[PDB]
Amino acid sequence: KVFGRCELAAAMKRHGLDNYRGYSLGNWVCAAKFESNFNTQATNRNTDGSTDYGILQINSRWWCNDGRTPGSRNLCNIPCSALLSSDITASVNCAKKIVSDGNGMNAWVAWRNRCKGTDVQAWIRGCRL
Ligand SMILES: [Cl-]
Ligand SMILES: [Cl-]
Ligand SMILES: [Cl-]
Ligand SMILES: [Cl-]
Ligand code: NA
Ligand SMILES: [Pt+2]
Repeated sequence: KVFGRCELAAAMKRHGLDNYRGYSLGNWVCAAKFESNFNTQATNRNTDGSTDYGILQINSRWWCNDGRTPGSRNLCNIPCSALLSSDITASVNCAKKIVSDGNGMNAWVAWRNRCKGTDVQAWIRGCRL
């Protein structure tokens, strides 16, 4: 599923991401934009052989099991394929764990490079939330 910008903000709100660990909804929308372009099916291989999965590009190196990332952890206790569902619950639950782990949203390289410090409110501008 390819979300619309306000559709995704509403889904993230509904699953309690809005202001989670102090990050406004627009941070999370912006991160999704630049990670996945709002596409729940997005997958990208990393140079280290890990893969990033879903709307938030959660990495098999630490967070989900894909059975092909040697030496990796599965700290969200889920198959990476659960992170590609049209329903964002699993991605949200896992993102909550990631963002709680000490480095906040900087874990998302696209957030750090393209969202951090910008007018992230623009991302939920005009949305009926
Ligand atoms: Cl915001
Ligand atoms: Cl593995
Ligand atoms: Cl959803
Ligand atoms: Cl923080
Ligand atoms: Na893994
Ligand atoms: Pt939820």
